[PDB]
Amino acid sequence: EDPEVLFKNKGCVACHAIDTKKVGPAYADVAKKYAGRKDAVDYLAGKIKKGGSGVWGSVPMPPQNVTDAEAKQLAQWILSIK
Amino acid sequence: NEQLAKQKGCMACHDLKAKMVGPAYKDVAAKFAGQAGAEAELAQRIKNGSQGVWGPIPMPPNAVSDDEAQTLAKWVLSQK
Ligand code: HEC
Ligand code: HEC
Repeated sequence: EDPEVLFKNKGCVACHAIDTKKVGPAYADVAKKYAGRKDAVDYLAGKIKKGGSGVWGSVPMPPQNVTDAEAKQLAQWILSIK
Repeated sequence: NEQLAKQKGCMACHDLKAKMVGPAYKDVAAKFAGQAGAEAELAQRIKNGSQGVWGPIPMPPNAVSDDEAQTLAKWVLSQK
C-alpha cells in the first residue's frame, strides 16, 4: 500500500503531520494563552508592532511594519482563533 | 484580519494551528539523516512504540506488519 494511504488508515494521522512548526507560536495557542486575560489586545498589539522575545522561547519577533491600528486588528483576529 | 496577516508576512513565522502530539515527519527525516541503520530502527519504533526521543509522551505500538513498518519508515526518511 502507498504510505500516504497507510499514514491515514493506521491512525498515524491522529498524531503526526509532515511539516514542522514555524518559529513563532501557533495563533490557536496565542488565543488560548491570552483568553480572558485583561489587556490582551493592547499587550499583543504592542508586541506585534514593537517585537519581543522570551515569552514563548528565545527566538525574537522582529519589530513589524504595521500601523498601531493594524497591530490592534491583528491582535483581535488572533485572539478570535478559538 | 487573516488577509492582513497574510499580506504583512506574519504567516512566514506563525501557523494557525498547534502542532500534533508527535514529531513532524520532515523533522524525523532530518534527525535520522546520515545515521546508520535508520530504516530498520524506525520500522521497529513504528511497530513497537518508542519513548524519550522527542518529549515526555511515548508513542504506543502500532498495528502494522513488518512490511508496512518498513514502507512507512522509508517514506518518512524520504521527506525532504
Ligand atoms: C505579522 C504582522 C505578525 C503578527 C500579527 C504576529 N507576528 Fe510574531 N512572533 C514570532 C516569534 C518568534 C514570537 C515569539 C516571541 C516570544 O517568545 O516572546 C512571536 C510572537 C507573536 C505573538 C505573541 C506575543 C506574546 O508576547 O505572546 C503574536 C500575537 C504575534 N507574534 C503576531 C516571530 C515572528 C516572525 C518571524 C520572523 C514574523 C514575521 C512575525 N512573528 C510576524 C507577526
Ligand atoms: C502510524 C503507523 C505511525 C507512524 C508511521 C508514526 N507514528 Fe508516531 N510518535 C508519536 C510520539 C509522541 C512520538 C515521539 C515519542 C518520543 O518522544 O520518543 C512518535 C514518534 C514517531 C517517529 C519518530 C521515532 C523516533 O524515534 O525519532 C516516527 C517515524 C513515527 N512516530 C511514525 C505519537 C504517535 C501517535 C499518538 C497516539 C500515533 C497514533 C503514532 N505516533 C503513530 C505513528
